[PDB]
Amino acid sequence: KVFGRCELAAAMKRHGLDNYRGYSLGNWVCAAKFESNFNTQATNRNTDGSTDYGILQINSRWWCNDGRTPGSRNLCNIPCSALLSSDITASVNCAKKIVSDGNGMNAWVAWRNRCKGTDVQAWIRGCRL
Ligand code: NA
Repeated sequence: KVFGRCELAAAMKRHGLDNYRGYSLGNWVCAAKFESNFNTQATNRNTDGSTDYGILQINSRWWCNDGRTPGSRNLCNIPCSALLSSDITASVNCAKKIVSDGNGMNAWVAWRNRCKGTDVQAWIRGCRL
C-alpha cells in the first residue's frame, strides 16, 4: 500500500503515535516520507547485510526476523514481512519500542538528516485529524 500523506497521518494517530515519546505526528509523517515515500512494501539492503522493511524502514539487525541477518536480534518479536502489511499496526508497535530505546527518533538517520529541527507540522497541514 502507498498511503496518502493525510491518510498515513490519520492511521498513525489512531495507533497512538501522535506525541508518542514527545514526537508530534508531523515528525512521524516526515520520517515515513523519506524512509519509504509512504510505501508499506519498501525494502532496502544495508551494507552490513541487514535489510530495512516497511513505512519506517525497520532494520532486521535488531528489530525483526528475516532469517538472513547473521548475529541479529528480533526485539519486536515479529517476522520482518509483517512490517510490509497494508495494516501499519506491526510497524507502529515496533517503532514505539525503537523510539523508547534511548536516542528517540535519531534511530531513523533520515529523520535526523531531513526532518529534525524543520517545520514538521507542514506534513499534517490541512489534514482532517
Ligand atoms: Na534480526
